[PDB]
This record gives sequence, C-alpha cells and structure tokens, in this order.
Amino acid sequence: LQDGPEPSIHTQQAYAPEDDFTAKWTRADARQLQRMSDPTAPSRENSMPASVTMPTVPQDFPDMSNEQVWVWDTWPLTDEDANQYSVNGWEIIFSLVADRNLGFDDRHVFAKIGYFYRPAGVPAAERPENGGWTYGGLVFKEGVTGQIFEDQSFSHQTQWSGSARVSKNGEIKLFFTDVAFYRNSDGTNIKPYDPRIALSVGKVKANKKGVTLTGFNKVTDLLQADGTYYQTGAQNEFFNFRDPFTFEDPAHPGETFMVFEGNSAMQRETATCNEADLGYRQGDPYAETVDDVNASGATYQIGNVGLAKAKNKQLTEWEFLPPILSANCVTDQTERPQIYFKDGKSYLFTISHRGTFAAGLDGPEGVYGFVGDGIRSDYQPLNGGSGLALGNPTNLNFLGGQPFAPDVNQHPGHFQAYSHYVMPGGLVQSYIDTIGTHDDFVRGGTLAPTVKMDIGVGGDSTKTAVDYSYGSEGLGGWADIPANKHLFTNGKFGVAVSDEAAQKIRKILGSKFDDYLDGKPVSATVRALIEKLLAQYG
Repeated sequence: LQDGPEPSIHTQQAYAPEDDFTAKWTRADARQLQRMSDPTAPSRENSMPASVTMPTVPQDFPDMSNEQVWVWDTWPLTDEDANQYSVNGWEIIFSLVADRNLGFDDRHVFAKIGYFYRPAGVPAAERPENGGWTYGGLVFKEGVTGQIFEDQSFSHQTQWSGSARVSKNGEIKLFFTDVAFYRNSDGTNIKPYDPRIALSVGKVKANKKGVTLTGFNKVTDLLQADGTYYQTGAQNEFFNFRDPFTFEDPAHPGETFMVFEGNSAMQRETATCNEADLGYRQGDPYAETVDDVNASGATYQIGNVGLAKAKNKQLTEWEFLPPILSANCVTDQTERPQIYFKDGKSYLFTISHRGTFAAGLDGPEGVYGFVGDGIRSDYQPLNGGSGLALGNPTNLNFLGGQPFAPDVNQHPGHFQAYSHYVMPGGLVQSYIDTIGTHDDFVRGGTLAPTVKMDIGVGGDSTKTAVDYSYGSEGLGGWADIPANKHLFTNGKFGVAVSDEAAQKIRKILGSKFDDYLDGKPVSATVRALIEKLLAQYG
C-alpha cells in the first residue's frame, strides 16, 4: 500500500431491518483504492491489484444477438435465495435492449426489457461460442408500461433494470424500473424525470421450439422516491432511483425484502457531509476536515442503497425502510445493488463508475462490495476497507476518460464491462461497454465472458480474489448465465429437479411428457402418472 489514511472502523454488527441505522462507505474507506494502486504503473497498463481486477476482455468479441439489438443490463430468473432457473428445459434471461440503429450512448431514453433463452443442461464444451442464446423479443406491448403515469405528456418512456422472480408454475414477477421523461427537443428537462419501481406479472410458455411469454399486460406502481429516506427530483433533477432486487433473508423467514439504488435525501444545493462520512481514525495525519470536504463539491455525490419490505405475499405493496448504505461525499452511484448470502454473512454488492467518485477520490469501473452480519449491519467494505471487489483494468495514475472517448494513457479495458452481477458460486456476468484505445475502440452492447470471483479467501470474509484458473486464463463462456435450478411445469403444478433427473424423466416418459410441458391436454390418469414421477425427483 502507498502511504495514506487508515480505513474506517466498521464492526459488521447487525441491526433490525426496520432500524434507523445506515452504514457508511466512507472517504477514509474509498481512499484505500488509491493506496492499493501502483503509482509506477506505466501508460496504458493496469495499476490495480490483479486479485481485484477483471481479466482482460478481447476486443474481438462475439455479439450475443448477431447485432439485432443493443443489449446491456441483464438478469436471470431467480427465487428467494437468488438461485437461477430454467423452465421446461430453457434458461431464460431478461435484458435491457435498444434499437441497434441508435448510437450506443442514446440507448438510455429508448430502453426496453427484452428476453433471451437457450437450452438448459448443456456442458460448456458443447455450448456455442456466442453463448447460444436466442433473442425472444420485447416483454411489453406498446403502451403497457406508460399506464402508471398521471402525466401522459412524456417525451420518452422506458423500462430500466430490476430482477425477475419465478414461481414453480412458471409465473414470473418482473420487478423493474418504469421511467417517464419530459424533455424539450434539445434534451433539457421540462421537469425532473420520473423513475418508479414497478411490478408486472407474466408467465413462461415453452415448447421444443423455444420460449414465449404471456401476460405482462398490467403494471403495478410500487415505489417512488419519498424525500426523507430517498432523494426526489425536487431535491435533485438528476436523482437516482432504480434497480429493484428482491430476496428472503435467512435471518427473517416469512418476509420479503428489496434493495434498490437511491440517493441520500438532501436538497442538492445544501447537502453537507459529517465526520462519520469522512470516517477518519483519531489522529490520522491523512485526515481531511469536514469544512474542506464540504467546500469541495464532494457534497454533490450522495448515493445510497435503499431497503423496502413487502406488505403482502403477492409483493404488490411495499414499505420503505431506512437506507442500508450511504456514500455521501464518496459516490453519486451505488447501482444495481444485490444481497448475496454466504457463510452466514450478508454481502452487499453494487456497481459504480470511475467518473462518479467524489472530489479527491478515485477508483475503477466495476463492482464494489460490503460484508456484514445482517442485511442491515455496520457493513465492512471489502478488500482492505476499500470496497473494491472487481474492477476493470485501470491505471489510476492517468485520467479515466469516457466510454465514448478513451484517454490516450488509459488501459484499453477500462470500460470493458459494466453491470456486473454476482451469480451463485461467485460467477460474475457483465456487459461490454467499450474496448480499445483513443484511436481505435469499439462499443459492445453484448455480454462479456463470465468470470469467477472467490468470496471469503483464506478464511477472511472481507477478502475476494479473481480465479485466474477459471476458463481460459480467467475468462469463462461468453454470456454465460447458468441455471443451477431447473423447473418442470404444465403451468399449474411444478417441481424443481436436477439436470440428470430431467434427462431421465424425459427418457422414461417420452412424448407424452412433451405434451404435458407444452400445456397440451393429457388424460387425468396420464397427468397423475407424470406429476407423481416429477414429485419423486423433487
């Protein structure tokens, strides 16, 4: 480590989910990112430790949709434990997609949710190079997602990210961010944009030819920023409020929680930070003062991670709870939060950009992570108190540039990946934003190779390390988002079975099982034979 401040003290102690306690990712903590960086790293080389750096993605990459659409934020079908599912022999994922004729940077205001599918239970060696996904098209018919807004005068209306919960009968609860914009033709706001956390219910319809979806004809408005816990558009024109991820906490069975991205609810122009946001140890010679930080503009970076609790079992009504993490004077964006459970701990993972760090701070694009003894805890930022779990290769000694304009001295993989999502077993999927140099770069809009991050190295829960023996020198399959659970259902009754059990059941039962899964009528006798057999392997 370069000389610098000590990281903050965090205890990992748990609080009640409903308690008014918010962990801080502090300035002292974030400054560890600069300590970890090698100040001698030459132009265009990585300055960050290999163990917390994503393997370099080749500039020669396949496109998962054969360039039919731009694809970015992606999520699997999950249950309450975040296991990932196939249904009737098909892995299914949801993705933000946009018209490929757009410039990649204009995707945001024309974003829609689409889906992809591919066969389940296929070994890596047998899977096509591009991941083997088929694009299934858009989830929502025109007009559906606009229904929730009182003011229908929007210039743009989009679907942004969330998650999708699957039931044993193939019902899908799609949690997403439903967004309305009110922009003049120059792009200036008439009024602040209106992002809401929303739900739409639908269902998998599968057969040997592929997957279609039914339903998704009504949207329920679940949550909008309140102004006491989560910043509003009145408080900040460019406020963040998005990305619902739902789960059950093993420490609180019977309840369903949601994390999402917000900002701390302070008026933009008068926001301030305190000693705890700065987080310095007593007497640290590298400590900053509150006055200096408050004078710096760092107060414009006040991202947080929210928590809400379901008020019913259909998940159609939610109660805000206090934020579980704030990064005041640290970053504007703690995006796509997820809670990941391992070894009795709560890991909060969130993604952030380099450019979104506050004045005086710096860090790579990638996934930042925190560990505690509860979903609301005094979270310990991972890896030396830094918070960095997996960064793109980054030279912190030179400016970061932008994905539309790489810096002449920056590593060509600086923007190679974003929207990293941690899957069971520490597998991480992401999309490609930009790969290349100042003079020769390309945009991605397709998924990167899946990589493997080992969580809790050497008995130390606060440490992670990239597995460079995974796949080819750390790079697994392109767009690999594998299901570890496998549902079989006629749309009414459903069971989860192993892939090997799935193959045996299909062999025993023959074509009548195809009919059962396709939703086709069979006799009550045949139906009971099939379902009793499925139940045996459940």
